[PDB]
Amino acid sequence: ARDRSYAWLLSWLTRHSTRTQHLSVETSYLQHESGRISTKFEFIPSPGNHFIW
Amino acid sequence: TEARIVFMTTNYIDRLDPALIRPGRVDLKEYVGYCSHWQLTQMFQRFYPGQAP
Repeated sequence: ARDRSYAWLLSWLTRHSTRTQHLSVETSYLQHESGRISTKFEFIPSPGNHFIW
Repeated sequence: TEARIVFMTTNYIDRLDPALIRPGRVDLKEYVGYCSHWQLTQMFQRFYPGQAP
């Protein structure tokens, strides 16, 4: 976790996770193009062993 | 962050640095002073409902 590569790889894993069913939640605010901001629910794979293709 | 409303209050406005309160950091400054005749009338009417004006 001491390298920015960790952040980049974590983001790429969160995006490309196929249909992984061992995720964990992550709450954030997304500013819509309309001008207001609403809650954004993003799922990151929870700790464990996951398989990709 | 956008979509944010900030309310600031003070009792000595002269003690606020002008850079802190400028048109874009504080868009509206209002002076809430002592009572006026109409204000006293309204307070009396609200505290004692039913009495003659």
